Amino acid sequence: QLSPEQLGMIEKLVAAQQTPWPEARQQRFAHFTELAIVSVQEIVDFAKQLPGFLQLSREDQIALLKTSAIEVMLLETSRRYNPGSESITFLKDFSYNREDFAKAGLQVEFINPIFEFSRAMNELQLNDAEFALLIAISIFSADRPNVQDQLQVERLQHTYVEALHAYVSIHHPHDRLMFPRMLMKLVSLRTLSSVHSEQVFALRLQDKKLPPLLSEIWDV
Amino acid sequence: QLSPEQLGMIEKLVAAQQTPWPEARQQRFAHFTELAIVSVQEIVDFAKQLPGFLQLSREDQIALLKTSAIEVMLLETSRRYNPGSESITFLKDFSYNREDFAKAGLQVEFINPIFEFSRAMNELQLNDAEFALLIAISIFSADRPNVQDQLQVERLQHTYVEALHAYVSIHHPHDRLMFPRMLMKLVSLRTLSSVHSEQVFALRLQDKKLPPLLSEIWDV
Amino acid sequence: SLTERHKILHRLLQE
Amino acid sequence: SLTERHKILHRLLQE
Ligand SMILES: O=C(O)Cc1cccc(OCCCN(Cc2cccc(C(F)(F)F)c2Cl)CC(c2ccccc2)c2ccccc2)c1
Ligand SMILES: O=C(O)Cc1cccc(OCCCN(Cc2cccc(C(F)(F)F)c2Cl)CC(c2ccccc2)c2ccccc2)c1
Repeated sequence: QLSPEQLGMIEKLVAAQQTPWPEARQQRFAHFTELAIVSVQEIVDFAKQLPGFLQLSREDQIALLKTSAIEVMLLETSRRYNPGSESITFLKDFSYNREDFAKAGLQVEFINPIFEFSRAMNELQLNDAEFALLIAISIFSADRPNVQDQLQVERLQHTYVEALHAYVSIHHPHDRLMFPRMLMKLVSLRTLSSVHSEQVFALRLQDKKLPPLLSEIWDV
Repeated sequence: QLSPEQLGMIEKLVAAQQTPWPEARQQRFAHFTELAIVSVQEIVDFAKQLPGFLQLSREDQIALLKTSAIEVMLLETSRRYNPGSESITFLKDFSYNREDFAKAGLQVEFINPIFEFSRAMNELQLNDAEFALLIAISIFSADRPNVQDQLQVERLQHTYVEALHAYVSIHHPHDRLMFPRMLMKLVSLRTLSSVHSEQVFALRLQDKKLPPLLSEIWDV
Repeated sequence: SLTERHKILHRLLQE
Repeated sequence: SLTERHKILHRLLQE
């Protein structure tokens, strides 16, 4: 049963979320890495709006954002996926398909799981509330490396879990599998994070440079 | 509400689950790798008893078992963890602490997350039914590499999810967070699987040889 | 196939 | 600390 406090919290989260494309290969890469920077900036802005987040130590904020950023970017990307054209649209105007990503020099091993995830997420047909809560739940993962106040992180995570459960019970009143199905996507996101670290590793083999913000959160 | 069919299925799963320790370092390693072989054999025997499993293609059986084996081994290990002595007991008689594992040549980066997981799992106090269902749910992961009948794998997984939800509602009638908390451990298991692939990689740098069964499922 | 590359697991499954 | 090693993220958080 969705409480007034939960309703108000979810609505607030939803409300909080409301180089040119043409070496030539590396102009595409610069365009994409620049869009990724925009996503990371938005992730940080949203995190700061999450109840409980700014009360964690700044070090715990950084610990959580360092490793959740790729997962939240993947969630945000899934949300922008167009099943009919099999494309993903960034900043409302920039639409891209698998070939576009390959042309930027990204590996097939990276591209294909992200498209497969995006397609599986699309079948779920999550709305803005469900995406917002799942992003919150991904951010408040107590098992991230270097988290100090694991108890508080876990406590926070559970309040978002409980809100998602109650919300989904109104959105999907005859399908009790929707709630766990959503949660189970967080499992796929963990595997995808390791696919991502493999792409980051390959970029440095190729002497392909991540811009400073991206390098800071992802380079070893 | 737990149905008679679900009750009978869970009971069946539960019922289905009912070299010496002293280079000298490598005798410890041989002892541990041999215990791991016993666990893998048990995992395969249990999988064959899971409703739906043997109706998948043999290739899909192998796809699911190849990548779930480490996760199921980790679940089984968590279940054998003794919080008071901070030890893990294998085959009822062989008990080991962190130092014992380090002495076998296993990396600290491997040992410490497994102990941290085991401790977090222990706090949940899962019973035989909950472990059995979570193992089933881990095995029936449609997103594993090289799975053909993803729809059928997912369909199966959901029946175990629904059984766990109903069971936990009887086991934990006043705590609606227990069910999702259990599911969320599957997320940690995915990260741990990548910690494991890093240990496997380090063993081959060290020219340390996995026995044939272990080499077959894990070596690249 | 995975099957051809996993003989021991395959045998365990066939038992 | 993580903080000292993540200047840009730290600045974004401080804003
Ligand atoms: O649209 C908006 O509002 C802002 C927004 C939201 C979400 C994403 C976004 O830009 C992403 C640009 C595409 N991209 C860049 C990228 C992301 C993560 C890591 C890397 C790097 F490590 F390789 F550098 C890169 Cl280059 C890639 C994109 C992708 C989608 C589909 C297939 C392959 C790659 C992606 C990858 C991971 C996570 C999210 C997107 C802007
Ligand atoms: O007790 C039983 O009934 C049978 C049983 C059940 C579960 C596990 C088990 O034996 C595991 C022996 C300990 N072990 C071996 C190992 C497992 C996985 C990979 C590797 C390798 F790749 F490195 F080779 C090894 Cl050596 C290690 C054990 C562990 C526990 C705690 C800290 C560090 C390591 C472990 C690791 C991963 C998964 C499960 C256990 C017998």
